[PDB]
Amino acid sequence: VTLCSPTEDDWPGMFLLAAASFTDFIGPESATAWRTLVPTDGAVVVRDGSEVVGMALYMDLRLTVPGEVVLPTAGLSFVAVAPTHRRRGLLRAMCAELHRRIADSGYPVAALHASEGGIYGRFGYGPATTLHELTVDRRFARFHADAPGGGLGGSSVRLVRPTEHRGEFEAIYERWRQQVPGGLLRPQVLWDELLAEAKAAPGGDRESFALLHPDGYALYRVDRTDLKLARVSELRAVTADAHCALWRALIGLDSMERISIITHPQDPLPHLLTDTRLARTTWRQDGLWLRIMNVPAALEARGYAHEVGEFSTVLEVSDGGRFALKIGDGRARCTPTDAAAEIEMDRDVLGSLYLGAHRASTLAAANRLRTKDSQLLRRLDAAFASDVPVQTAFEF
Amino acid sequence: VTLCSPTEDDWPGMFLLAAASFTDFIGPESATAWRTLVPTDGAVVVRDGSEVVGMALYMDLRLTVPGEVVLPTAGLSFVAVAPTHRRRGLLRAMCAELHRRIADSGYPVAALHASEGGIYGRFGYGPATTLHELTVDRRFARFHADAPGGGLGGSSVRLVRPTEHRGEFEAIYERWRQQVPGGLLRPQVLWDELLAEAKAAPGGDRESFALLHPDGYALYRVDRTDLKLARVSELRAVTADAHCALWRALIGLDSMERISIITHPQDPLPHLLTDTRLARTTWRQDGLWLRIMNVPAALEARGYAHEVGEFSTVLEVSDGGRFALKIGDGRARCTPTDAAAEIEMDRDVLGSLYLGAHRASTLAAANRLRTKDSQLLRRLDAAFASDVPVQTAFEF
Amino acid sequence: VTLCSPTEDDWPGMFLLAAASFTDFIGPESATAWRTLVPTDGAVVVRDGSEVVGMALYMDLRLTVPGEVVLPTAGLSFVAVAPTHRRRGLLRAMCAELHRRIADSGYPVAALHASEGGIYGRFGYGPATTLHELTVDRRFARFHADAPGGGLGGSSVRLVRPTEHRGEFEAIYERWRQQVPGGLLRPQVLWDELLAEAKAAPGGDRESFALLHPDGYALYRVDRTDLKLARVSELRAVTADAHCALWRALIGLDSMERISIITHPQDPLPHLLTDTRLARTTWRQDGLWLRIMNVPAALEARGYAHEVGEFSTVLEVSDGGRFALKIGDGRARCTPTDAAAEIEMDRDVLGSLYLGAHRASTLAAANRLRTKDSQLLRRLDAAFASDVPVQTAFEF
Amino acid sequence: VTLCSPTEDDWPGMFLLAAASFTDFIGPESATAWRTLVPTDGAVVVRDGSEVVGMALYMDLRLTVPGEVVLPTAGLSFVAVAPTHRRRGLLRAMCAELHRRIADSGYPVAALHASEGGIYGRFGYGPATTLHELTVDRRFARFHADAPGGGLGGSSVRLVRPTEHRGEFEAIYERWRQQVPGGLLRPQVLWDELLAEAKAAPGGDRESFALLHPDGYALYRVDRTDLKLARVSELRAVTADAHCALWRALIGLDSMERISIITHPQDPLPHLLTDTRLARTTWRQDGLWLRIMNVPAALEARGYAHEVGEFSTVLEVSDGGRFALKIGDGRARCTPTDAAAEIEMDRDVLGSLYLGAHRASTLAAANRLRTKDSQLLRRLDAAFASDVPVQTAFEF
Ligand SMILES: CN1CCC[C@H](CSc2nc(N)c3c4c(sc3n2)CCCC4)C1
Ligand SMILES: CN1CCC[C@H](CSc2nc(N)c3c4c(sc3n2)CCCC4)C1
Ligand SMILES: CN1CCC[C@H](CSc2nc(N)c3c4c(sc3n2)CCCC4)C1
Ligand SMILES: CN1CCC[C@H](CSc2nc(N)c3c4c(sc3n2)CCCC4)C1
Ligand SMILES: [Cl-]
Ligand SMILES: [Cl-]
Ligand SMILES: [Cl-]
Ligand SMILES: [Cl-]
Ligand SMILES: [Cl-]
Ligand SMILES: [Cl-]
Ligand SMILES: [Cl-]
Ligand SMILES: [Cl-]
Ligand SMILES: [Cl-]
Ligand SMILES: [Cl-]
Ligand SMILES: [Cl-]
Ligand SMILES: [Cl-]
Ligand code: NA
Ligand code: NA
Ligand code: NA
Ligand code: NA
Ligand code: NA
Ligand code: NA
Ligand code: NA
Ligand code: NA
Repeated sequence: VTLCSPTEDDWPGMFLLAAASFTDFIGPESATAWRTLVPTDGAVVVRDGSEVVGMALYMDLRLTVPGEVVLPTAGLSFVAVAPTHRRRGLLRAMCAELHRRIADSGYPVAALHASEGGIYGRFGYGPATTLHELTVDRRFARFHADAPGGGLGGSSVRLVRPTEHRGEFEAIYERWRQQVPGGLLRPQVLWDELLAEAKAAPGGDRESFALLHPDGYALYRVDRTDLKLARVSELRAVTADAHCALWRALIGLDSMERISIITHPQDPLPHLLTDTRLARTTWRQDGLWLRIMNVPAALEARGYAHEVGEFSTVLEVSDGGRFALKIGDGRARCTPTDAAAEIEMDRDVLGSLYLGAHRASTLAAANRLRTKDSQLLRRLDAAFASDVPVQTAFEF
Repeated sequence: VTLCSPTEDDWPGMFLLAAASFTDFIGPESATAWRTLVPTDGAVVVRDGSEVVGMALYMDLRLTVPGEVVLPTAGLSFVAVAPTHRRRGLLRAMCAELHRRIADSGYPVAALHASEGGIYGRFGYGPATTLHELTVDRRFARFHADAPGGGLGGSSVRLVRPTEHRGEFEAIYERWRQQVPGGLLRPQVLWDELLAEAKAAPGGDRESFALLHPDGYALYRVDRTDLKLARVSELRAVTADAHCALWRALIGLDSMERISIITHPQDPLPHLLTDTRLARTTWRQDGLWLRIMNVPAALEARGYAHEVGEFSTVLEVSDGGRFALKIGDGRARCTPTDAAAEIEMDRDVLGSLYLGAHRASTLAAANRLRTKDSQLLRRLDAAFASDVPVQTAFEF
Repeated sequence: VTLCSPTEDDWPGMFLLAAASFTDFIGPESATAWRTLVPTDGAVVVRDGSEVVGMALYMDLRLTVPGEVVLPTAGLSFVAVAPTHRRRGLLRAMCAELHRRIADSGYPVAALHASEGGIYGRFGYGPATTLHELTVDRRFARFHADAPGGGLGGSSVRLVRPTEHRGEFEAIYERWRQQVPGGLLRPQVLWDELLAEAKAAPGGDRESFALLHPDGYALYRVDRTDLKLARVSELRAVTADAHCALWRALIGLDSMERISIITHPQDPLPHLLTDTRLARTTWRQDGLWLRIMNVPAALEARGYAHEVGEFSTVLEVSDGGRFALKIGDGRARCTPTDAAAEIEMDRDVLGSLYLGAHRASTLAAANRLRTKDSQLLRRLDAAFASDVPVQTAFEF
Repeated sequence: VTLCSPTEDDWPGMFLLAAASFTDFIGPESATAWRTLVPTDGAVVVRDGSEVVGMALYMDLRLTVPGEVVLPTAGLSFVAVAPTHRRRGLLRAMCAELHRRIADSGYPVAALHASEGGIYGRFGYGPATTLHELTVDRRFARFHADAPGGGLGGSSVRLVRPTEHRGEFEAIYERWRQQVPGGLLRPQVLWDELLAEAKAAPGGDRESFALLHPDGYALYRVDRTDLKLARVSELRAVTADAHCALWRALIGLDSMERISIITHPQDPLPHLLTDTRLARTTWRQDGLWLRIMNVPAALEARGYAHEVGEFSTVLEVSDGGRFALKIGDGRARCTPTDAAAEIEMDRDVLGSLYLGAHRASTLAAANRLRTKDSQLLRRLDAAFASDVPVQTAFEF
């Protein structure tokens, strides 16, 4: 049992562990596309002593944070321990080695999507975005008098085949990901994968259709088994007009009873209808998780709310440094100090605060965040809050 | 078909319409207790066409709003139109008469709980609190190292019979309702009703138990049919210590698989556990609805966030006045003006903003709230935000 | 094992067998009310091995048949064989003795409701009415422009407590039962039972309400467990106006999702709506079963369609006689003959034809009814058809 | 937005709208077969803006009506409005243009299958056949002593592969469709489609088998998911012997618990068993809808019951003409008049009466059909009644 960067000969063993570990594993030809996002020395394997019994890697990603700032991000992925080798500390050893490499490579943050909620807190990852499933009973749905795009003249939305309008989807997504906290650059290979996944599979998913607006798109398909349910796989809108117009078209799917979408807690959709209750929250879960690799680099890189006045404090991250934190005019300066801490938190808590999805006050009430000053708590809440609601780009 | 204040002789007819309209109607002896909260001229009936075919009333309530300010509130209730008299405008006529009386009596706000989400927007009511059902699979639940009250020594929480500790529940609730936006004064007659509802009914609900802390209580009962589900009917905690201690006791119900509670979106419970995902959001719905009766009185009465700097704007409420709104040092001044509006919204939208449960930005994105200045939007968001999370007291 | 008319001392043993045999058995005090409808020598018991191991009886009923003719009817009821004494021919021996007594007493017909569909055919009983469950999704229900009672002015329907309007229900039912094939006289004791069953039971059924029109009523209650389902236990309307007005009131139960009723296949309700499909048939089953005791007496007693011209044929009932049947001007003459049969059928088939619920052609296609003349088949179809649709009065 | 006959270049756009509108859309190569039934100028499209946002067409069909008369029928089909273009009156404009063309082409009737029950009434279509799902628990099913084909000697029914006996199915169907009201000519291309749909699809439907009698056939397959359910897709029998023999074979599927079939309300199957209740009605819905294009042509073309004596009346169809209607010796004469109307009905009601599936009395009780003479109602009921039960051929 030793820990190594895999050679080309290790990858068949890694795909076998992948197929046994991940139910949503497409296969090796699809795995080739994703592999292009793994940098040299981005992967570790554990061999027994010989077959692959553990693996983990990161992908080179670009993450948008508040203030429309784009950070180089290490996307932790393809993490698996063989069922034959549980409770040997293989995950701890693989995560320690990858974090060393990620830190040394100069990534200010790492990110992942968690298969379970109890694993990644102890490695410094905090849940940073919230997935919100809305199910609309579209048979009762009437748009409010106030909702945009409810007048005479033609529709701005077109029903199209996804594959024939790739360029338009790419361009709209690129605009979206740059202006929204949680946005990820989507490289060409992941557009290849998305559009291949949009065709009908024999005994699998039904054909996907697209609703296309100049400033937004929705990809949807009828559910495999519930033929009265339309599942929106992806809706990206750059303007309120685009968002409302796309939902007018979706509510116009007269053969469906229900439209479902995985969106974010601040989706304005319920407020577009005369009955806000028709847009039902059916499911809620942690989305992207963040580990702040470099506390001062991360805190200085993002923008803060201009509304809160200039303030100074001392932040201690448990086994992650103590800093003089000065926040004013929407910017932070974060410098080493040995002055007494006014705020303490584990590294995972800072990750959860970083994109504005969780309030310092809420984490303080659970004692995940310690201070004796409630004024400082209000100030942190307001400063770290995101003006543009935090959203989730795509799973990896 | 005429509209009148009911006489004592009308009430049997009103209880018949009540029994046919409300599945949760206990009966006349329980209705006597609630009736003590209805002021003289608090009720309207429509006679045919002669029997009661329509009724509506308000109760005298006290509602806590941000800044720990307590407002006299008209609680709209017992609203019903006979199934024989639908689509005759009876609801519109009853609501118009009660709103006249509520306004003339000097109530700054009216409030209600909506049986459907599509009815009350057009009468100026906006959803102002959010109900959030959490279901905890307590078999997997482990408290985080950071969570309070996880050391040696005795437990501060006692398992007690509700009826023998009425005084302690009342005193804890009174502290709670005064410091939390959405808090309602609970009069003696509603404590009588709550504790009568806590005993086992033959062929009905199981016996209720209480977990009692000096600074909090939880009332719970095992579900009628799912004998592995404990339903928390009410948990009120004045400190984080009390909240955590009560949840340690609830997770200690070793014969249950699941604990369910109707709480609020900022409940810190998920952050008390090593796996935040174990506290699942199973249900989400509008709680209390507010109609702002007097815009300047309501806006001047509540506290605003001290963090946002002094700012001035002009707010138009659709058919509800135009005001010069100046917000600074956590207070608002709201005076008549004919100056050009910078913000427009229907009266229901203001109700939805008033306790801090909805962001101006979110309502703006649905065009329920119109402005050409995005800086003003950020300022409204921050100013109307509530430092203490908004919660829902009790249904009426 | 001997077969006897029960003495007063046998009835406790009969109530024990009743409680073990019938899940819907209320108890002895309710059984006293029903017993008043059992004539002297109306009951047989089998003693062992001495306790009651078998019982059967008939009640004196009045059944309306086509032409508004009311026949004395023996209502077979309370039929049970102990689980300890199956397959000893106890049912055959009890039915043979009761049929002897019913025939000798001068009843032209016997009737029953079958606990199973496979038992009573061999004793000469044929299913004669069809139960049809309609479930209306009332949220989508809009009345057609053509539907009666959709104008200005007051409602003719009142929401009332059943017990306070007994006289009106009785009078409407009496009019209904006299003009509808399948109608049964409902004696005072069964009105006592119906109205006692209309009150809420602790851990049982919810309170019943009534919708009252001068020419119709509906009794309904919210379902025990599905609180969005209203169950109409009984709707009796003497005019189309009354039927439509009552359904307008039922569709006005705005707190319900669904209204269910057990009605008949020709219920006009689907045709009152713009979408006939909203009135869904969820359940269909045989209602009343008839045994024709005296073929000539039964055939001469009912009215026939005036539209079909005079015709003569020879009908053989298997081990029930051969008759010259002459049908003209809506009357039949049925006299003994030894002339060759043109129509043959078992006695159960004649029961199924008698109230017009089944077509001779349909039974002929199953070979339950034999003839070599298809013209005679068309003539029988038309003659036995009922102008007023056959309905089911109440179970016994 | 203009309305045109599509060119060959429009059809890819029509197949895209088809795939997005119809979940049961096979694809373009199958669509080629159906297209052969669309006459020149049989199709309209709406272009925006230019893509297809609306389409509708009719197919040239042959419909059997009472008296074994075969009418040229316009089969309305492929009707779809893009979800982006709802509530622009596109359906009304397309239906108006197609009805103009259908009327001018000399079709006496149009027909369709309705995706929803609330759409087509306002365009003059009435539901004219009733689909009846029977589910038989075949484990309890015993054939009555009277049922045909229950003796010694060989079986007349063979278990065969559908594709190897196409000629026999075609010949039996051709006999069936000519003698049954609701029968449709099935062209070669739809036999091609039916038999391609009878083979097993990877991840789809299981292999179909056929039971073949000289005078009938049943096509059945085991359900995708419920492996104890056999679904009869089609049973056509020309004689009672064939119908019973096929059901003896179906009840002989000893590895199944349940047999389901979509049949008609007069299916004699329940009467073939000792327990009629085993043949359960699980589902009921409108089948074929008719619009009478030419009232006198349609009314004169069908046969009427010979049993009812000659009678004369005046029928007004709302905005469809007033006619002197004389019915005698199974024929109608229908001539223009300005004499006072004795019967009034919308055009959709006449469609519902035309094949005998609905009684004039039932529609009169809903006030869809107005007269002051109840004798005339009885006469219409009897005259329009169908001697051979109305059935549904195949969906389009
Ligand atoms: C499991 N996980 C759950 C959430 C969804 C997610 C989408 S599919 C996917 N995702 C990947 N990150 C990869 C990688 C492959 S192959 C593949 N496939 C080889 C080397 C690089 C990583 C799949
Ligand atoms: C329906 N509604 C749903 C939500 C829960 C709620 C609790 S029970 C209740 N509530 C009332 N407001 C009243 C009143 C009665 S009696 C009663 N009962 C007579 C006069 C005053 C109003 C019940
Ligand atoms: C079972 N059977 C199913 C269908 C419904 C039906 C209604 S309840 C009922 N019905 C009766 N016929 C009786 C009799 C009693 S007691 C009673 N109870 C004693 C002597 C006379 C007969 C009950
Ligand atoms: C939707 N609808 C529901 C009920 C069943 C029905 C059977 S499949 C079908 N049916 C058609 N009428 C057609 C047509 C095509 S393709 C096709 N396919 C192109 C031009 C002519 C019309 C399908
Ligand atoms: Cl990005
Ligand atoms: Cl580990
Ligand atoms: Cl809106
Ligand atoms: Cl308060
Ligand atoms: Cl109203
Ligand atoms: Cl914690
Ligand atoms: Cl009677
Ligand atoms: Cl027996
Ligand atoms: Cl109608
Ligand atoms: Cl035909
Ligand atoms: Cl339209
Ligand atoms: Cl038979
Ligand atoms: Na965050
Ligand atoms: Na999200
Ligand atoms: Na609020
Ligand atoms: Na709440
Ligand atoms: Na009958
Ligand atoms: Na019936
Ligand atoms: Na018909
Ligand atoms: Na049919």
